[PDB]
Amino acid sequence: MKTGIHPEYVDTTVQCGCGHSFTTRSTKQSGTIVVEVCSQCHPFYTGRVARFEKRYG
Amino acid sequence: ALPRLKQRYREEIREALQQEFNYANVMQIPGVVKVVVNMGVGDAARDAKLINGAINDLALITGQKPEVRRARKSIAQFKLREGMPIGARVTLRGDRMWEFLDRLISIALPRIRDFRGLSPKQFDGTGNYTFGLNEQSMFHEIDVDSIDRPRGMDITVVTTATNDAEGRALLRALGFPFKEN
Amino acid sequence: DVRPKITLACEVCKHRNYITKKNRRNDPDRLEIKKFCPNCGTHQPHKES
Amino acid sequence: SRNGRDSAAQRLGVKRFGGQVVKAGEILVRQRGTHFHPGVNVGRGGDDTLFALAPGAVEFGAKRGRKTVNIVPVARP
Amino acid sequence: KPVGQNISEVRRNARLRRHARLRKKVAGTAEVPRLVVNRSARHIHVQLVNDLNGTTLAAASSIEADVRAIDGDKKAHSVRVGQLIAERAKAAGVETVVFDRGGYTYGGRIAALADAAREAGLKF
RNA sequence: GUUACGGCGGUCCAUAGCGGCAGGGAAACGCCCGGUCCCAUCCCGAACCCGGAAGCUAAGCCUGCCAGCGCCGAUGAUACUACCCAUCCGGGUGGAAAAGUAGGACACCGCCGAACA
RNA sequence: GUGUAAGUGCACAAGGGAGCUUGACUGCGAGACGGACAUGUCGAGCAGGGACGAAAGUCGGGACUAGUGAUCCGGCACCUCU
Repeated sequence: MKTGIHPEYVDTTVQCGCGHSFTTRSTKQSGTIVVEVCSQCHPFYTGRVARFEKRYG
Repeated sequence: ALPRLKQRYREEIREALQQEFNYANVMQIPGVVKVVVNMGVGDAARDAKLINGAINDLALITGQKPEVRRARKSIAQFKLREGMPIGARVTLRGDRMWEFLDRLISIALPRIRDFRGLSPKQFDGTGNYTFGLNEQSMFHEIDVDSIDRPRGMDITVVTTATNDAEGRALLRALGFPFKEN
Repeated sequence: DVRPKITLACEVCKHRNYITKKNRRNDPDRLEIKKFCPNCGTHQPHKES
Repeated sequence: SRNGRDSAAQRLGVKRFGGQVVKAGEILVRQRGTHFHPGVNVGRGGDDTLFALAPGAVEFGAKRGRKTVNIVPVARP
Repeated sequence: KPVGQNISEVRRNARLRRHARLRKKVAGTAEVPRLVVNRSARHIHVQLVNDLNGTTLAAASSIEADVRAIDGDKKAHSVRVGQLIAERAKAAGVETVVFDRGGYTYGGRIAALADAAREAGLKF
């Protein structure tokens, strides 16, 4: 592994809207990473005649 | 320690595929081989700085320094000449592959605006899937205030599978947000 | 012109000479190459004149 | 008429044929490409010229699909 | 039925091709035979080939039980194999050889065994 | 001496190749596990290199069978041709194709080494 | 595809890539090709001092065949000549 050709790595807690502490390495130096949406909370992972009847019936 | 996607594939995805297709020998189980992210600038033929911006974007998102692809043919409609940088490329294998796959599937894809799923029809014979993004803002490894111009990708996932059906089965078991056809 | 015949003498006296040509715009600076010198029986570098 | 220009003849071809005895250094063929390849005791020059490396008799053989020229060390009396 | 070639095909074909490409300049004679090495992941083998007659004067390998008994690493096995081929050539009367690396990189086990043959009395 | 074994070579380098079907892992041959050490990527331990053997003959490898595709290929005759006759036409003596056909062909030989005797 | 016409070659690569380098050497040269002559061309090998290579080895410019001008006269550098 070449020392000076790639950026840094650090164990960061990835946060979603569900409230999950995700202790895994990342490159962001915030210490704890917060995201609004992820797979745990995403929705994907989780006639004119009628209008006449509404208007007049 | 083992990446969670790799651990999951080792434990339950393998047995799922074995039950689904009933392979004669243990080493017919289709697995991921490598991931290649291609970012062809094209417009870099005028200014080199576009290739450098692409280099930084790829290095940030994947995590390793990307390789510049030379133009192997001269063309006049695109005023192309042999040898100038045209696009970058990264080959991801092993642990870095698995990490990147986890990041993309669980973070990047849901961050896509009005995301409706990726068509499961993009395989080609051997079940090597390849889709393409239009920008790089879905990844938070980059900074929106830092970026200035969109740069799409071509992520291709080459697998050990022999057929398109096996490849789509493996990708769906992995957690790919396919559409339904 | 372009590719003029150029003269490179041995660095250590004797003014021993080899000749050759080069692009005077690709290599505007004086050429320096190491070559056999007959009298010394040795390999010294030669400075373009 | 534009035409009328030609180059000199180069006198290429085979100089010693099969069975001819030759001395070392003797030119065997004069060719442009490697129509004949060097065999045993046969060298190749700067202009793809074949010559003898040892005395003997010329022998034309084929090696792996290429025509080759070799020298056979004729027995000493 | 796999779609393309296996990695074993790529490796084997490439190794045979790049052994052939170096056999151009290296060929063995009666007094100067060609010492060709074949290396696997588990073993290493050497022979002494007189290319004019297509025979083998001497041979050695890590298959032999006497060299298998050593507990050293793969490099140690290669070193001992080099010693065996060196003394078998000494018993064979061959003094000078030409090292044929068999299409593998001259490093690691192969370099260790070639060195081992060298300081054991084979000038090459 | 033998074995569905591994290497190193050959032959006017396919009669050998390719394709299909059926098999196998004793030692070997591999795939395989990992990147701590030598070493490596114009990025990637994918490859090279190193360290090991949990699993596997699914591939490679090799074994047997298919003329299927390619490949080799006569004899005869003919084209052509040297010489000689012949006023032209043509003929005599000698040499003799290519294409095609009968057919051959799913290689053969050599030297070491494994396991067995 | 091989810098460049065409041809003969080159996939074993002579085609593409990378590291080091200056043999795009000095004294020579058995034997030859081609030739009216003058020109021209190939060349193993020896010595010196080197480059690359673990080593065997290869290197006296470029895949090959064009890219050129005799003699006279004069210039420049060196020589243990006069």
